[PDB]
This record gives sequence, C-alpha cells and structure tokens, in this order.
Amino acid sequence: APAPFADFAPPVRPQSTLRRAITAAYRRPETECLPPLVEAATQSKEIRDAAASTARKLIEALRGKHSGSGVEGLVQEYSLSSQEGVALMCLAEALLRIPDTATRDALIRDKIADGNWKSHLSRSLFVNAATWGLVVTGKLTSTVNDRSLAAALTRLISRCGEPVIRRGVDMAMRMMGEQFVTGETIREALKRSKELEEKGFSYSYDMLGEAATTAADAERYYRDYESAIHAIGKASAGRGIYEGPGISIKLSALHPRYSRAQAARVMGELLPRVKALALLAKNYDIGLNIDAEEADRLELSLDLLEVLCLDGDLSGWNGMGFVVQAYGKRCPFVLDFIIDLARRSGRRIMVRLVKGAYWDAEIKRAQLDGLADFPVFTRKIHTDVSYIACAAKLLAATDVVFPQFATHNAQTLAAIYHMAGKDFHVGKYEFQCLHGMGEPLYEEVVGRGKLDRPCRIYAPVGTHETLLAYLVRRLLENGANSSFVHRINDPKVSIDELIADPVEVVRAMPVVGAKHDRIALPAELFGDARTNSAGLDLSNEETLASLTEALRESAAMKWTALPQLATGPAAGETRTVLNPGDHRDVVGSVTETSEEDARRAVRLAADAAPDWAAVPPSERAACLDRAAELMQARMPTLLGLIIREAGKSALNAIAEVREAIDFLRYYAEQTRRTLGPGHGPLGPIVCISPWNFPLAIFTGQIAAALVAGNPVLAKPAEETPLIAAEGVRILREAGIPASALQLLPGDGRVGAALVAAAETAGVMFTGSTEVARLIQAQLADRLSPAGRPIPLIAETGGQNAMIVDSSALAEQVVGDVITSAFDSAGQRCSALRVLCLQEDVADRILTMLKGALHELHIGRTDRLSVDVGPVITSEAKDNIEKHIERMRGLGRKVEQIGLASETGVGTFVPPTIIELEKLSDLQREVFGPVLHVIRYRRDDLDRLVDDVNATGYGLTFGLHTRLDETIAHVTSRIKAGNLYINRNIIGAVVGVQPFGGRGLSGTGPKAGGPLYLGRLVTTAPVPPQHSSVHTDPVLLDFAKWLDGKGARAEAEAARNAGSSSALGLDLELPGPVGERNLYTLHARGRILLVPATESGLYHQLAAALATGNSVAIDAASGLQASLKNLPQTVGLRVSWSKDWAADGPFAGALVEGDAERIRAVNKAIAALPGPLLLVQAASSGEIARNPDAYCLNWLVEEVSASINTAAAGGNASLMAIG
Ligand SMILES: Cc1cc2nc3c(=O)[nH]c(=O)nc-3n(C[C@H](O)[C@H](O)[C@H](O)COP(=O)(O)OP(=O)(O)OC[C@H]3O[C@@H](n4cnc5c(N)ncnc54)[C@H](O)[C@@H]3O)c2cc1C
Ligand SMILES: NC(=O)c1ccc[n+]([C@@H]2O[C@H](COP(=O)([O-])OP(=O)(O)OC[C@H]3O[C@@H](n4cnc5c(N)ncnc54)[C@H](O)[C@@H]3O)[C@@H](O)[C@H]2O)c1
Ligand SMILES: O=C(O)[C@@H]1C[C@@H](O)CN1
Ligand SMILES: [Mg+2]
Repeated sequence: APAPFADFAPPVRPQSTLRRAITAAYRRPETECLPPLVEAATQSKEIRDAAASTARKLIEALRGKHSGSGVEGLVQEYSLSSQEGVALMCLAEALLRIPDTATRDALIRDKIADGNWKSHLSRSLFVNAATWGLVVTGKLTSTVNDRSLAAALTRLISRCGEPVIRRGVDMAMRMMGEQFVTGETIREALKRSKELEEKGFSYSYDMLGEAATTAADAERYYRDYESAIHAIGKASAGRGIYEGPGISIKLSALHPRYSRAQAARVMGELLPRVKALALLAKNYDIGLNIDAEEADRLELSLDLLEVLCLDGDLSGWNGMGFVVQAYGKRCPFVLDFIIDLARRSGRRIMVRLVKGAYWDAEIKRAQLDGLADFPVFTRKIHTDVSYIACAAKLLAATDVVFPQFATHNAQTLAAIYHMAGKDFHVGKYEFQCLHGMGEPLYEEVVGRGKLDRPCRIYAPVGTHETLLAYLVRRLLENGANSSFVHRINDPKVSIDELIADPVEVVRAMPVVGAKHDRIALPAELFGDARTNSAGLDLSNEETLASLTEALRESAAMKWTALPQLATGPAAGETRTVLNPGDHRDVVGSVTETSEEDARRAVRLAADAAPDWAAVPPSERAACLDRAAELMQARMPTLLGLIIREAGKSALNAIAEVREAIDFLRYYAEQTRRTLGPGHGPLGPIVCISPWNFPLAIFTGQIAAALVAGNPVLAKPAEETPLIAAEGVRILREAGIPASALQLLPGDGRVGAALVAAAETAGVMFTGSTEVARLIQAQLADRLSPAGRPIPLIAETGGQNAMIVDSSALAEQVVGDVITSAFDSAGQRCSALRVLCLQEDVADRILTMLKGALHELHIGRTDRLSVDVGPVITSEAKDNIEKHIERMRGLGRKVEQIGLASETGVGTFVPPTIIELEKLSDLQREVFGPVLHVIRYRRDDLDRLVDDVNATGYGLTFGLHTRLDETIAHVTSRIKAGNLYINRNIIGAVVGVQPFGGRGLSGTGPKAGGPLYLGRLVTTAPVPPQHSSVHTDPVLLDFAKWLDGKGARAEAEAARNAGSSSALGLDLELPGPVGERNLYTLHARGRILLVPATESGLYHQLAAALATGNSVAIDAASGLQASLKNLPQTVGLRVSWSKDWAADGPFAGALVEGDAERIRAVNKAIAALPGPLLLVQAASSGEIARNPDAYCLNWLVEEVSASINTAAAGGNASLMAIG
C-alpha cells in the first residue's frame, strides 16, 4: 500500500533559484511590486520629452486619418437604432451560413426582404448578439434580448427592405472575412499578407484554437497547426525567422487537461506534440510562438519552454518564441528566468511582451478561490509601468533574446522606441500589433520614412465559427474604457492625456502601487459584514510543497471519535475508520454511542440549556468566530482528514473547510444583526448530518443551533465520524462548553434515539428523503411542553436537471456538466443528475461530453492528479451499479470510463453517462457519478420544465442559454430552490447562494440564508433586509370581503398580514465580480388549512394569502358556511379537501386546535404522501392573543439564483474599472 500523500503533487523538476523567485511574486501585494518597476522604467528628462513628442506625432496622425467605421456608416445611412444595427448583423451572420451565394441572394430577394424572416432562418438568429452588440455599440451585454432584436429586425426590414439587408450582408462578409481574421484559411491569409510584407511588416499567424475539451479536439488543433506550419514555411521560402512569417500556438489547444494538476500528463503527452511542431518550424526556419493564457498556466508552461530549449534535436534554430504578460506580477521574474534559459541553452528566445488578455477573468477567479491577492495588477497604469520596466530589462539582453513589443498604445511604443536608442538592425528587436487593429499606428512606424522599425502582425486565421468563439475577449483588449484604442477614438480625451507618462504619474501618487479602490480583495468580498474564508492556490509550488508535508503529517495522526457527553467521553463499541479509496488505509477509530448514552446526553443537554441560553448572543457569536479562525488555521490538516476519511479531492476538501468557516462567520454575523432577549431558544436540538459534507453541513447545523442559544446533540454520519469529532474539538476550544455541544457517533439508531428522546426540542436533519420521512413520523406523536409541534428542518435529496439550448457554447456546457455531475463522484446533493439537450445540438454536445468523460482520472484522492474519488461504501457502490445495469438491461446507451486496477482496494464507480428516452425513466435519486441525458425539441421546452418539476424534487437547477426570453420562461416556470444560469450547479456559497430546495428536497428554511436562525428560537426575529413593499392582491380582496361580512377584526388582521408578508422580496447579495447572485421570496404553493373555528379559519386564510399561497381547507372542519360568496379572485385560490392525500402535494400547513387535536392532525399530515410539510399550529386562544400565532417566515419560499454574467467572454462592469 502506497504511503498517504507520498506522491501528492511532486513538481516537474526541482525549482531553481530563478523559478522560486517567480513563484514568490505570484500574489505579491501591489504596493510591493510597483517601486522596483518604477525604478527600472525611469528614463531621462530628455528622453521623456522626446518620447512625448513622438507619441503626440503618432496620435495626431492616427486621429487625422481616422474615418467612420463601416458599421457606423451603415447605422447612419439607414437611421438604425442600436438594436436594429445588432439585429441586422445577426441576420447577416445567419445569411452567411448559407454557403452558396446564389441561394443566399435568392433567399434575401424573394423571402427575407418580402416579410417574414422567421419562416426561413432551431438556432436563434441572435446567438452571437452579445458580440455584435460590442461591434455596434462598444458595450458588452452579457445575455441577448432576443425579443427586442426580433422586433428590431422586423421593423428595419419592413422599413428599409432588401437594400439594408444587402448592405448588412456585405459588411458582415468583409468584417468576418478580412477584419476579424486575415483570411478564412492559412492559404488565404498568406495571399493577403504580401501587400504589407512588401512595406516591411511581418506576420505571425494565430490559428484561433484554444481550450481543447477532448482528445479528438486536441488532435484536430494539432493537425491544424501542422498544416499551417507547412503553408507558412513554404511561403517563408528561406526568409528566416525575422523577415519571414511564423506561427503562434496555444498550449491549451494541444491537450484537454492542460493544468498543473495534470502536470505529468502535460509533460508526457503535450510536450512531445509541441516538440514535433517545433521540429517542423525548425526545418522551415520560421518562428513558433507559445501564446500566454491564464495565470495558473504560466509556470507550468515554463517547464515546457525549458525542455524544448535544452532539447538537442531543436538546436540550430532560434525561432522558438514565448509570450510574457506585463499585467502579471511575476513578469520581470519570468523574464529573468527566460533570459537565463536563453543564455544556458544558446537559443535566442523570441520574447513577445504583451500586457495581457484575461484581466477580468483573473479578478473573478481569485475572488472565487479566496486567495491572498490577485496575480495581476488592478490599476491599468500599473500594467503600463510594468510593461515599460520589463521592456528595459529586455532591451539590455538583445544579444541573448529577441524582444517583441506587442502594443497598440502609442505612448508605450514611443517610450520604448526612444529607450532602445539609435543603434538598430533587423533582428535586434521588433514591435507587434494585431491584424485589423494596429496597422494605422504602425504604418506611422514601419519604413524608412517613418521610424524605420519593423512590426509583426498577429494575424487570426479561421472560419466564422472559429473567430466568433472568443471574439468578445479580443474586442475587450482594445475596447474597454481604459484601452488606448478606445480612448484615441474618444474626442473628450486630449492628446496631452494620451501622452501622459505612466511612470511619472505612478511615481507621484500618494501610495505608490495601491490596489484599485473599486476591486475587493477576496478576503474583503463581504466588506464589514464578515471576513471571507481563505482558500489555497494549488498552482503555487510553495503551497503544494507546504501542503504535501501537512497532508503527510495529518495521515500519521491517530484520529479518534468518541461519545463526548457533557460529563466526559463515554465507553462504547470501537471500530476502525477506513479510507474509501483504499480499505488498507486505516484513518482512525470511532467509539460509537449506546442508545442509553444518547438518551442520557439529551437529559444532560436539557439540564444545561439555561446556562447556555444565558450566554449573551454576541458572546455565542464570538465563539463561532473563534472557531472559524481555528478552522482557517488548521485547514491543511483538516484537508488531509477529509481527503482520506470521505474520499474527497484536495480541491473539494478546501471548498468543504471554506464552507464550514463561512457558516460559522455567517451565522455569527446574522446573530449580531438579530438575536435579543425575546428570541428564546427552543432547547436541546438534535443535529443529524450526512456523510458527503462531513465538516461543512455538520458544522453549519450545529453552529446555527448553538448560536441561537440551544444546546446541541451532534450525531454525525456513521461513515465520517473523525472529521466531525475534530469539528467538535475546535468548537469546544473556541469556547462552546462541553454541556452545550455533545458528540454522539454512531449509526441511524443513535440518530433515532436522540430524535425520540423526551427533552428533544428541535431536529435539524440533512440526508435522504426516506430517513427524513421516518424522523417526521417520529416527531408526529410529539409536542413541546407548550403543546406545539417540535420544529424539524429536513434538507433532503435532489433530482437536479440542467437545460441547454442551441445558443449555449458547447465547451462551456461540457465543462460545467463534467464538474456538476462527477465532482465528488456525484456525491453532492446539488449534483447534476439529468442533462437536457436541445435536439439540434444534442449529438455534438454528447460527443464532446463523452470525450471529456474519458479524460477524468479516478483513484485514491491523496494525489493532486485525481479528479474523481471513490464512493463512500460498498453498499453505495452496489446500489449505484444496480441502477446502471438496470438501465443497460433496458437497452439504454451507457458510457463509462475504464477504471485502473488500483481502484480494486477501495469502492469506486466509474463516471457514467446514460442516455434516457424520457425523464420518467428515472425513479429515485441515484447518489453517484451517473449523468442521465435526455433530448428535447425546442417547442417542447415548456413541457420539459413540467417533466423536471414532475419528479417532486426541487433542489438545484441549471440553464445554459444566451436568450433572455428563454431565461425568463424557464426560471419563472421551474420550481427549485437554487437556480444557476450559464455556470455549474454545485458549490453554493454561504450568504451568496443560500442553499436549500422545496418539495421532496426540503422543508427550508435555507442553510446559509437569513431565515435559518429564526427557526431555532421560539419567537423569530426580523431578518436583515427582510421586508416587502408589495401586497398580495388576493389578500386585499379577502380583507375587503371580510369587512363586507362584518368581520372587522379579522379584516384588520388580514391587512396586517398583507403588510407584514415579505412576499416579493428581491435582493442582490454581495459576491464575486462577474456573477449576479439574487435572493427572492415567493409563495410556497398550496397550504393545507386545518381550522377549528370561523375566526381561526379567517386568520389562517389571511396568513396564507398574504404570502401568495393557495389553500386547501379541511372539509371535515364543517366551516364551509363561513366562506360563502367569496370574490372570484379568492375563490380561485381556495379549495376544500375531504381526502388530503388526494389533493396534494402541499407546501405547508396551518393547524388550529387544542394540544390533542394538533397531535392528531400532525399524525395525519405526516402520513400524506410526498414532501415533508412545514406545519404550524396554534390554539384558538393563541390566534386571538398573538398576531404572529402563525409566522409568515415559513409561508414563503426562498429562491436563490446565480447568473454568470461573464459567460459571454468578458465582464461589462469591469470594462469601466481601470
Ligand atoms: C501581437 C499581439 C500578441 C498578443 N499576444 C497575447 C497573448 O499570447 N497572451 C495575452 O494574454 N494577450 C496577448 N495580446 C493582447 C495584449 O496582451 C493586450 O491585451 C492588448 O493587445 C491590449 O494592450 P495594449 O498595449 O494594446 O493597449 P492598452 O490600452 O495600452 O492596454 C490595455 C491592457 O491594459 C490591461 N489592463 C486594463 N485594465 C487594467 C486594470 N484595471 N488593471 C491592470 N491592468 C489592466 C490589460 O492587459 C489590457 O488588455 C497580444 C496582443 C498583440 C497586439
Ligand atoms: N438538501 C441538502 O442540503 C443535502 C445536503 C447533503 C446531502 N443531502 C442528501 O443526503 C443523502 C446522502 O447523505 P447520507 O447518505 O448521509 O443520508 P442518510 O439519510 O443515509 O443519513 C443521514 C444521517 O441520518 C442518520 N440516520 C439514518 N437513519 C436514521 C433514522 N432512522 N433516524 C435518525 N437518523 C437516521 C444517519 O446516521 C446520518 O447521520 C442524499 O439523499 C443527499 O441528497 C441533502
Ligand atoms: O452546493 C453545494 O454543493 C454545497 C452543499 C451544500 O452545503 C451547499 N453547498
Ligand atoms: Mg445512510
């Protein structure tokens, strides 16, 4: 048996002094990066004056030849609105998908121009409207208002006819064939390059591949590069690497798992492919440049650059090139490494200095990951100073490297032109620019009549489909408010402003290098409310080295879990806890609780309840905050335990510990916002938790109950007692008294013994719906000492769907599907179970999905390279496999990864894709790595949403579409608690996506949300921000009816319920950039009313209607005559039920009666099929005395919606931040 973590994440090679200096700068504070860059970028006053003069001359030339764009002239000629211009370009794009010119022209003339375009053109015309919106308006709108565009297109065609369609088609043809690309094919691009090569320009061709999803994709990009190198080398015809053309490649195009976590596969499989392309470039003697991509790929790419430059088979050729990004904090240290590598190898490395193309994505990623700082600067001027400083370094090393200064900024250009001084020869250095963007500037640079410096044009090559895929990211490079190209086109920007010297501006700032004011550090995402949890950068070699040792040390510890009663640990039956990925690996030992001691623990909790309730709320919250600090400090050790006990990967263990820290801090802050003397605790609360989030959900339930003033009996899942015991140790260290928090390890009958104990005042359950139903039945024969039902929070299973239409980007979909379905071996309650693909795109996405499936690494999770770990037990494995084989036996197509022999020592299920005929083929939640796929016709979308709802579950739900009409339709009709738009459906974040479902998926209130603590006290406080100015109109009609009947007091109570209801609350919660996180209060559905008196019925109806609900009223109440002559609006919401089980499912219940009536009704309600119902009961006298006898918190339904607003390829809000 391999030693735990002995091979967790060894680096590709020992890290040199130069490599370590790179890693040390990864997230260095911005104030620390800038001073040395200012120093390096400083130039003489004479040079600065000369540079400003040169920059002014260039800018005066640029503004002097600047004409209106073709799209602007089109909009002007036909008086188009912005939406019409966008709609026109989308139509033109669609018409150009018709390959035959005569056919297209006939369609335009005979069909498109003469009325209905809809009849003639499965795929919305407006799939790429966000891109065309950037072209027309200069502004990025993340999703497409396709109803507005359809109206605009009808309007413009009916107004202007064939001539405007013709002009749009010709414009789009020119832009997509000659501007966004140099040519559709490498041969076409080469033909069109002669003109500017004759003027002194050169070329590097960008074949536009990136982000391979499958082996087949990577092979396709490889053969595309190979064929392009032949065409370029044939055309180069011996011109060499400086005068002649070259190619640029992206390493992410050449392997589907290009990442540090897969470093071994990258060096074994990706590196030989790059070497083969480099060998071909060497034979033709052309440049081959490695483009720079995301920050977490920088250092990995250095290992490829190193091997290639040391490889003797490539000797004699100086064409190997490499991009470094000046917006990155590591840039000068990366250059030091490259310059030294060039010296050692004797290869004159071609170094393209750029600023960087992924800025807004890097901001979002660091925030999501809770990392210490950003790997890029946050003020644009800092990137400018960094660029100039790094140019000074490169210009001092032209004997060993070939600097290539890629920029469209005339100030940057001028500064470097004068920095380089008087001596020049071709081959010393060059400038670079983008095709269709930089030529106006560089036609003032190239040539003996200008500055006589060469410029290499980066020339995209590809079809319409290929160029549109990431055109948004390219547009933002030069189209943001801080971009030079955007500013030179802004008449409100003066030339004096444009020639401002970034070096001297930064030098004169009060705090040199300060972070941008409007960008939050990840730790400060929530501002004054609470401190964000911190993650770990698994791309950072120092972090991986430190984590390796902490994880190894964690595996040497003798972890135990004992029954920790108030009086001390108790004796019991002891057994080992085994690693689910390798049963030979003993993680620790658990002593499980006898049923006698579980009953004893509840009595001790009851005796201790007054002492814990008397700890003031702020001090209880301080315990939670101290516990969060302790978990943050101990995260590395906690990771190792979760990895080995629960079969989790390192990434998932980090997220798990982060969620625990976030629960502690969120419930502490919510406590400080709400809890006072009148919010009395329930009493002893039994917290029963599942194995699959063995620290986060465990901690969340306990922390909430404790901080609300309740002593807790913690019963962790039998599979995962060790991390639970450590959580309890931490909470006790943080100041939770032993009498307030008792740990009772064991199985379901320890849980049941706790639930059944006479002093149990509340139950918090997360687990399967079947077990929650058994707990519900147990509690149905129970009343509190005050004669009211024992509160139960029961958060249960899901049958989670994702709907994908033909507007979604397949690569994005597949990544989100692979993550949502197979992360944690599908053992998240949020996991994607049913993928629903629009028929027109289903086969293409399915092929990509299966290809991505086979790139997953399954194994014991103490290796960073493992993507999917084991299932938790052999019983879980057998249950999942039985489902798979049943499906296979029915003839359903089944796709499965092959498992390595090493998995035999643990319990593994291979990630599996099962193609279903209809959603009804699924009967129960299958809690494993099993994705089901169904197909749907676009016209049947509404029926499909019905089918998803018809399972009765309602936990997580995903939608991939660009189309506002589809977003509005689907999100209004789906019934689920957590919605996700254009992103994955897992990893809901505390206080950002409050988590919890409806129907068979939960009772609520949501964990990680503002209603949670109020369920754990006898009188609920008013949550922060919890109110609504909207009044339900049926409630109003009912109040008027009551006044008409003479029931004046009930009418007043109804109006009060209408005002007090928070139905219609609609909030945006603070979170990361590039995401909109929404929280809304809706009706629950149909509420079962069990009244006893006429006044009681009126109060129950007022409560239910004020919260937007319909009702079913118990016909056995005999109160039919109390509701005569209702207004039709109210009658529509009212039904009478003799057979409650026939008229469900309900979403809650209100009960009136004495204690034994309540107990009887509670038993009958628990026996209803389907969802657990959140029941509220009151006596007739309570209804008369207490306006809040029925609490309106529990009659609304919380919905969380998380929208990825960066999905179109950039962040509109961050285009204004520089
Ligand atoms: C020939 C060529 C090759 C290129 N190759 C690559 C490549 O392989 N990898 C790559 O990542 N990109 C590449 N780029 C893009 C380049 O990195 C820039 O994104 C783009 O060209 C605009 O920079 P600029 O000097 O032209 O103009 P500018 O307007 O001077 O600079 C714009 C840049 O400033 C930076 N910036 C904007 N806002 C902020 C902020 N708030 N904080 C910090 N920095 C900010 C961004 O990097 C932005 O792109 C290439 C560009 C060219 C012309
Ligand atoms: N909605 C959510 O937030 C959420 C979160 C995570 C998991 N889940 C659900 O949890 C399920 C998987 O987790 P699990 O396998 O640990 O669930 P489970 O139902 O098998 O057990 C959960 C806990 O209940 C206890 N238990 C079993 N029988 C009991 C009984 N008769 N009385 C009292 N307690 C009893 C168990 O010991 C365990 O601590 C899945 O259905 C998943 O969807 C839901
Ligand atoms: O959404 C998810 O996957 C996790 C599980 C719940 O605790 C909420 N956060
Ligand atoms: Mg179980």
